[PDB]
Amino acid sequence: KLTKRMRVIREKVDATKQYDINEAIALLKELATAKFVESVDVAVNLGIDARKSDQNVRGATVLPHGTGQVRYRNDKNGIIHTTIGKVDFDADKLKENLEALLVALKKAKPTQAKGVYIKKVSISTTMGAGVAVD
Amino acid sequence: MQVILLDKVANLGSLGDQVNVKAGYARNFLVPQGKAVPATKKNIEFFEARRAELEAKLAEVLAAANARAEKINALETVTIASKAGDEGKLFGSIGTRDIADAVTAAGVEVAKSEVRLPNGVLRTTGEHEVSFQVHSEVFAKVIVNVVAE
Amino acid sequence: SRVCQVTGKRPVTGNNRSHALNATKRRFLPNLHSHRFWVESEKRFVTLRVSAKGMRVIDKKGIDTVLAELRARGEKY
RNA sequence: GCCCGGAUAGCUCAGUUGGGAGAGCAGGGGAUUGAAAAUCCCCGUGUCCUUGGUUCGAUCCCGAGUCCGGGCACCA
RNA sequence: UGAGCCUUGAUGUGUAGGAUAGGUGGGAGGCUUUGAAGUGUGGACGCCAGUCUGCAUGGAGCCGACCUUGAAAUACCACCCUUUAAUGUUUGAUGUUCUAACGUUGACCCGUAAUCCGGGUUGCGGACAGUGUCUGGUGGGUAGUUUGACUGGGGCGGUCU
RNA sequence: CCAUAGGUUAAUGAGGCGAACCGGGGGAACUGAAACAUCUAAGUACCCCGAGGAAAAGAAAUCAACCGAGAUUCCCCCAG
Ligand SMILES: [Mg+2]
Ligand SMILES: [Mg+2]
Ligand SMILES: [Mg+2]
Ligand SMILES: [Mg+2]
Repeated sequence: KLTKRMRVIREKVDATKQYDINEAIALLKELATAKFVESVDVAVNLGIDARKSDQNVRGATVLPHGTGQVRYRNDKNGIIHTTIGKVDFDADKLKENLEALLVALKKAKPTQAKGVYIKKVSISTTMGAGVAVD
Repeated sequence: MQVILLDKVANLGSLGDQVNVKAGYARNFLVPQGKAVPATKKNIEFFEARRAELEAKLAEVLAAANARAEKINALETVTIASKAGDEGKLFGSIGTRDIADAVTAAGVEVAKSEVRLPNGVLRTTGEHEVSFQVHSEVFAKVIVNVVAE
Repeated sequence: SRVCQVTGKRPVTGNNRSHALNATKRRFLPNLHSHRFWVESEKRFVTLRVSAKGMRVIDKKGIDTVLAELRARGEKY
């Protein structure tokens, strides 16, 4: 069951509380623990009720830092999971990488979407815990 | 309400605490019998200036109550006589009043607030164990006898 | 008479505005309640017919100040 | 105007947070009996209110509409 | 005791498919001597095919690339879903005990030559009852009013643009 | 127990009447709306309490508008 690798991961990440990007991307920099290069992943339990048909979103985004053109489509649970490059990329550039993702996410806000558009955004690597972004 | 404890309260704390107590609890119980005082700055400074002599009187009162418990435990010569019927049936009842009268005739003018009894009131002839609460921590036990005179 | 002994709150008169704005005279009465207060400075229990506001006023000022104001303005308790 | 419920075989109603359309009663035929009834066996149902969408598939999961109801709201 | 929320578990059986295919996205490396394939042992669920869990020894072995599929492996990671269990946390329903608010049109004492009242002792009840503010329902008990015109009289019928 | 309640005495003051005016506590309806309920009558009539030669109010937590005024009360405009 639980192993030393997993208990040190949960010792490194205290996901019960929220974090800001400035130090949370440094938390991802220090969570990079694998023999092979990992890819940064971001999941938002976004507020659109894709269970409503008309609230579905299809979009695209070209990223300056590369991975550089990525696509995304909302699932039934209403959660966006996207990867926007490798883990060895610098924290600063990854910040504006997810910021470009975020603005491309806001530009497609459906008029039927009622409530908080972005319930929460979390970032996690291949073998890392989810750190909230503020 | 913010109130300042004057005594060891069961759940609030010890002598001297700014505790947020309900208005009814403070007004109707804590304040009337000296156990707490409102958190007025005048009272707060007046209490913090003279605080050290309060635990002195508290300690001597506690010691006196502990001594009283041993005294009433050692007395243990309590008899109440009442005209009762056969089969060990008491016509009336022996209450805290009669208990206090007997312990007044035995020891020193023991009141009827400290005396405690179980749900029953010993409506039958026999020897019963009577509980006494001289203080909040004091538990005293007394042996009594009843005569069917 | 329904008069708060601390604040002097008396029953006032107003209207009962209906949905059609019909107005009928009505009376607002103070939330008066007889209460026994432990006056420590004389070791007594003073009974006052006081409203809830007046009881809260006694709470803030202290019973001694309220009784001082009373016996200053008459109105023996 | 708001909220909720209901529409499924001739009738009455189940049906699952989607993987095949049910069950009684009715009907028909057969069996039993001298005959009938009651029991027994077999048979055959459906725009699943409609329409669009989701889905690999919809009675279901929505969007929209029809009708039936229940409660509330309603000072050109 | 419900219910919300957090955290850990279990949780997923139509068809080919190896067989109890949850959804999405990332993704063959990861599990492992600090006990792997196994071997006897108690159960949970169950579609009776099986999955998960405790204990005993083991001292490095194990997972996949493929047949299929709407959907891929079920190696793993993150979010979440249906259900259920546990901890923690939050509000909510009762139920029980207590006395100190409050009630007392129970008893006794006193003011007092007093079936009022007030104070005291005490019993019972007790955070109930009752009252104040606000609020849904009911409310000819009470109050203010309306209940058209034309018309071979009025009413009835008819009519009114 | 103390005390307090209560009692007695002494001193001081008040009671009641009165026209209008004034402050306050309550407060209609007829009527108008060509009916009537919001509204009007109207805070009027009336009841009650309180005073004085007057009463009330009164020295800005007021106005104004970037210039300024400077307590309260009353009259004429503003202005139907
Ligand atoms: Mg009538
Ligand atoms: Mg009239
Ligand atoms: Mg006519
Ligand atoms: Mg009129």
